[PDB]
Amino acid sequence: AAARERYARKNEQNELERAFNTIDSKGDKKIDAEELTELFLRLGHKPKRGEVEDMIWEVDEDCDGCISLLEFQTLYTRCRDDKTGYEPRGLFNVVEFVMNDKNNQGFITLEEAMQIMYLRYGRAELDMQLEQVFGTADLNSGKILTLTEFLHCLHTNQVKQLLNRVTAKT
Amino acid sequence: NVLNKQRDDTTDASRLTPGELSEEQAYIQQLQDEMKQIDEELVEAEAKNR
Amino acid sequence: REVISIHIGQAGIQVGNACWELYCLEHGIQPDGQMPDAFNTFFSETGAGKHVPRCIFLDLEPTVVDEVRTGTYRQLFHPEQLISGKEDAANNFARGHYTIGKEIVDLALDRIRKLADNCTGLQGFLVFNAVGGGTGSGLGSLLLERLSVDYGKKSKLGFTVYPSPQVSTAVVEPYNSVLSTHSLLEHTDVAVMLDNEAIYDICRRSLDIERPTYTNLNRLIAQVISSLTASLRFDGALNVDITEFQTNLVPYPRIHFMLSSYAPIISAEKAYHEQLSVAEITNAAFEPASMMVKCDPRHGKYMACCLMYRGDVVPKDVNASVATIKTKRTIQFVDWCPTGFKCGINYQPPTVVPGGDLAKVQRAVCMISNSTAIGEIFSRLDHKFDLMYAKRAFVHWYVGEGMEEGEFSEAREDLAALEKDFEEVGA
Amino acid sequence: MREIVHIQGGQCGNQIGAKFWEVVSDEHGIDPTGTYHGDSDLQLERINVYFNEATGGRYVPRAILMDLEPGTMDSVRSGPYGQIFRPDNFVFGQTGAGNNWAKGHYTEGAELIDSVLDVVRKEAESCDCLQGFQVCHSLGGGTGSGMGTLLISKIREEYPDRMMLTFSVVPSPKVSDTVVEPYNATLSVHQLVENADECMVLDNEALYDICFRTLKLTTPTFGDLNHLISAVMSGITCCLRFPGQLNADLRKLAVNLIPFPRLHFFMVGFTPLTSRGSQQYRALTVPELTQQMWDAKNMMCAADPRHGRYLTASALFRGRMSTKEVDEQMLNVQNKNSSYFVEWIPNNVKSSVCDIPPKGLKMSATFIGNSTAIQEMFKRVSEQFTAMFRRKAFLHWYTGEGMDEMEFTEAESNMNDLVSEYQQYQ
Ligand SMILES: Nc1nc2c(ncn2[C@@H]2O[C@H](COP(=O)(O)OP(=O)(O)OP(=O)(O)O)[C@@H](O)[C@H]2O)c(=O)[nH]1
Ligand SMILES: Nc1nc2c(ncn2[C@@H]2O[C@H](COP(=O)(O)OP(=O)(O)O)[C@@H](O)[C@H]2O)c(=O)[nH]1
Repeated sequence: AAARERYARKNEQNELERAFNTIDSKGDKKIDAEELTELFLRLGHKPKRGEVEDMIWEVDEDCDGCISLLEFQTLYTRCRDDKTGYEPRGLFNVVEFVMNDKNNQGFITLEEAMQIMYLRYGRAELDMQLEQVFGTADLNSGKILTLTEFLHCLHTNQVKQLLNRVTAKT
Repeated sequence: NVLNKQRDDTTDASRLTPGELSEEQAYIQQLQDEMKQIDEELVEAEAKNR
Repeated sequence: REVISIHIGQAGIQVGNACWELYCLEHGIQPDGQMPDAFNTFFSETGAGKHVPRCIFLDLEPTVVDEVRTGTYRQLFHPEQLISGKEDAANNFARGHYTIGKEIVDLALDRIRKLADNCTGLQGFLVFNAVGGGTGSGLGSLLLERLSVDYGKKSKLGFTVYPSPQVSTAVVEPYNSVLSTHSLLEHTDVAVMLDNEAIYDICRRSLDIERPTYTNLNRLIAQVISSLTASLRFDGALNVDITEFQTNLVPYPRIHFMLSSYAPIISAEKAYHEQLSVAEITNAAFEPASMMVKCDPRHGKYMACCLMYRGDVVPKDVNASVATIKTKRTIQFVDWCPTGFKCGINYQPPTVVPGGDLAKVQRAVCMISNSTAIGEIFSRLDHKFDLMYAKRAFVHWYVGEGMEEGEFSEAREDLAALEKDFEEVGA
Repeated sequence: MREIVHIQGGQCGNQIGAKFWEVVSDEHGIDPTGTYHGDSDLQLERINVYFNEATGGRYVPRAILMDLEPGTMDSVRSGPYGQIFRPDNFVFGQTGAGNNWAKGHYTEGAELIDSVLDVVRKEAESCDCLQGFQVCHSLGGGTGSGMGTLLISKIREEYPDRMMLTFSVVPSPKVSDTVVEPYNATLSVHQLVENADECMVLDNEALYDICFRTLKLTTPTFGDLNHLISAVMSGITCCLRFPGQLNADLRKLAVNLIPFPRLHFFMVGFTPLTSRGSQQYRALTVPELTQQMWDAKNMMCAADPRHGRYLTASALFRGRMSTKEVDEQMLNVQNKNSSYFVEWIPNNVKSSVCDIPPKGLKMSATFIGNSTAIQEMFKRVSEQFTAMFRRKAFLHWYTGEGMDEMEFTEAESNMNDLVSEYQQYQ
C-alpha cells in the first residue's frame, strides 16, 4: 500500500506549495487566522465564533501564534501517516480540499482517489463519509466536505469498549 | 322560565370546556428544541475532551 | 386522604345510621359532636372542637330521614347533608330514573361537590344502595352515571344489596335488578354484593339470634366497612388502600362483583369457651356458612381473593394459613392465575358498640374475593325476570312513565351477554 | 473519605432502613438525639462515610426516604432514632401507586423522581469522593419496584463510573401477598439487568425459615427480619469504616466476584446466627463460623445452591482472627465439596478480614456467593408471568397507562436469554 502514498506525495508536493501561497493573502510565509476566514468564504462556508482559534491552536506545536510553512509540512506529514493516531485534523481538511480542488467549486469523483490513497476501503465505507453514488455525480462545495469529515472523526472517536466488548461464546 | 334556566346552564357548560392554550404549548415546543440543541452541543464537547 | 360515603334509599341511610354510630363509638366522639388525628378520613373539623361526618343521606320519601333528624345524632350531621324528597319512587325503576330522579339528583351533585372540595387527597367515593327498590335502583344508577362523567378516575365502592333468591318483599324487583345492573355494570369500579338471606342465616346460626330485625343486619355491615377502612384510618404491619382493590381483584373491566364475608361473627358465650387465632379465622372466612351472598364458590373458580386482618396478628401465620388453603383441593383457582391472594394486616382491633350483639373478639378477618359463582346468581335472576316479561306483566307502569319496550330487550341482551362473558373467562 | 448515600423506597425499603440506621448508630456510639458519646477514637474517625456533623456534635444520617404514602414516613419519625433524619430528606408523594408498576414507573414517577433526584444530587455533592449508592427496595410492590427502578436508571445515567448496590427482596409463590407479583418481578428485573451494578437477591421465605429453625423465635414480627437484613448490610461496608488485616471495598468485591457483566445477582448469608438456648453452648472459631456460613439452610435466599454450582464466592469476616485460618478454611471447604464449584476458575472464593466485630459478639461473618442456582427463581416467576400474559389478565391497568404489548414480550425475551446464559456459563 506504500506505492500509492509515495507516488501521491511525489506529485502533490508541487501542488501543495502553490496551495500554500494561494491561501496566503499578504504575500508572506505566515498564515494568519484572518486568511482562514477569507479561504472559507472562497469555499463558501462560514466559521463559528471560536472555530478559527481552535484551528490555529491545534496545528502549531513548536511555537505559539501564527503558523509557518515549516509547521505546515510537519502537520501534513503527521496527519497523513496519522491513521491510527487519534490525532487532530482541523486544518488538514481545508488544505487537502484546496489542493484536491482544480474546478473552483469543489470536486466530485476525486473523493474516491482520496479514499483509495487513504485505504482501499469499500463502496459501503464511501456511503459513510458522504452519499455519493457510483453512477451519479453531484455538485459539491466546501460546506459539505469539512462538516462530514469532522463529524466522521467525532463518530469514530466516541466508540470505545466498556461493556460493548463481545467475547466468543462458551 | 325553565327554558331560560336550561339555556344558562348550556352556556356555562360551553364556557368550561377545556380550550387549547396556544401561548403555552408553543413554549413547551420551544423548550424541547433548546433541550435537544444542548444534547448535541454536549456530545461534541465530550468528544473534544477525549 | 379522605373518602366520602353516600347513602341512597331506605336501606341505604339505615345502613349509614349503623355506620356512623360505630364510627363515633370507635373514635371516642359523643353523638353531639365533640371530643371529651386519624378521624380526618371521615370527619372534617369545624375548628371550634366540633367534628362533622363526610356523608349525605338522600332518598325520595321523608319518613326514614326525619327520624334521623330527631334521634340521638341530631347534632352530629350537618343539616344540608340529609337530603330528602317529597314523594317516593314506589318500587318503580323508571319513576326513580326519569320522572322523580331528574329533579333530586342535581341537588345531590352540587352538594357532593363541596364535600370533595373540602377534601384534599380524596381516595374515592363509596355508595350504599339496595337494588330492589326504586330510589336506590333508579336515581342510584342515574347518580353513578353523572359521577362517572364528573370524576372518572376516582374509585366508587358500591356496596349493593341484591334481592335474595327466595326471600323477597317486593314483586317487581326482578325488573328493577336487571335494568339497574345494566348501568351498574359500566359505572361502578368495584361493586360488592350483600344479599339478605345470607345475612339472615348468619344471625340465625352464628349469632344464634332467632328473631333478627334490620338493626342487626346493618350492624354487621358496618363492621365489615370498619374492617375495610381500618387500613386507611390506622397503621398496621401490612396495609392496603382503596386503590389497591381496583387493580388486585378485577381481571377484566366488566368482571367486578365480589363475594364478602367476615369472621368471627360469634356471640357473647362462644367467645368465652372458644379460642381465637389466625389460622382458624383464615379457615372460617372461606366456608360458605359465613358468606354474605347466597351463592356457593365451591361451584365456581377463584380469580383473586383479598384478606383483611384486624387485631393482634403477626405476618408469619397469615402467610402460613393462606398456604394451607392453597394446598387444599376443595377450592381451586383459575389456570391463568398462579397466585390468587391479596393479604393485609392492621393493628387496631374491632371496637364494640353497647347494645350490639357482636362480642369483643381479640382478632378478626374480613375476606373479599372474586369468583365465578356470581355468574350463577345473575343467571338465576334472568330466569324469573324473563318469566314474566314475555307476557308483558307490570310493563305498563314503567312504559307509562315514559320508557318503551326497547330498553327492556336491549338491557336484557346486555346482561345476557354478560352471562356468556363469565362462562368464557372461567374456561 | 469514601461516602455512600442511602436511598430507601416504598414501605419495605423505609422500614428496612429504619432498623439499619439504629444498628449503625449503635456501632458508632450516637444516641437517639444525635450526639456523640463514644469512647474509642476508632468510632469518630470513620463517621464521614455515613453522617455529617451539623452543629455542636449533631451527626445526621446520610439517607433519603422516598415513597408514595404518608403512613410509612410518619411511622419512621414516631419510633426511636426517628428524630435523627433531616426533614428535608423526606421526598414524598401523596396519591399512591396501588401495586401498579406502571403507576410507579410512568404515571406517578414522572412527578416525584425529579424531586427525589434533587435531594440525591445534593447528598452526592455534599461529599467528596463517592464510593457508591445504596438502595433498599422490593420487587413485588409498586412504589418500591417502579419508583426505585426508574430512579436507578436515571442515576446510572448521571453518575456512571460509581458503584451501586440494590438490596431487594423478591416474591415467591409460597409467600404471595400481591396478585400481580409476576408482572412486577419480571419487568423490574428486566431493568436491573441493564442498570444496576450488582444486585443482592433477597426473599421472604428464607427470612421466615431462618427465624423458625436457626433463631427459634416464637413471634417473628417484621422488626426481626429487618434486624437480620441490617446485620448483612452493615457487614458489606465494615471494610470502609474500620481498619483490618485484609480490607475489601465495594469495588474490590464486585470486580472480583462478577465474571461476566450481566450475571450480578447474589445469594447472601450471615454468621453467627444462634438461638438463646444455644448461645452459651457454642464456641467461636473460624471453622465453626465457616460451616454455619456455607450452610444451605442458612442462605438468606430461598434458592438452594446445592442444586447447582458456585461461580464465585466471597467472605467478609469481622473480629480479631488469624488469616491462616481464613485461607485454609476456604481451601478445605472447596476441596471436599469439589463438584459444587465451577471448574474453569480456580480458587473461586475471595476472603477478607476486618478487626472490628459487631457490638455484643466476639466474632462474626458475612457470605456473598454468586452461584448458578439463581436461574430457578427466574424460571419460577417467568412461567407465572407467561401463564398470566397469554390471556391478558390484569392487563388494562398496564396497557391503559402506557405500556404496549412489545414491552411484555421484551421482558420475556430478556428473561429467557438471561436464564439461557446462566445455563451456558454454568
Ligand atoms: N340488608 C338490609 N336490606 C334492607 C334493609 N332495609 C330495607 N332493605 C332492602 O331494601 C329493599 C327495598 O328497598 P328499600 O331501600 O327498602 O326502598 P328503596 O330502595 O328506597 O325504594 P322505595 O321503596 O321506592 O323508596 C328490600 O328488598 C330490602 O331487602 C336493611 O335494613 N338491611
Ligand atoms: N422484611 C420486610 N418485608 C416487608 C415488610 N413489609 C412488607 N414487606 C414485603 O413487601 C412485599 C410487599 O411490598 P410492599 O410493602 O407493598 O412494597 P411497596 O408498596 O413498594 O412499599 C411483601 O412481599 C412483603 O414480604 C417489612 O416490614 N419487612
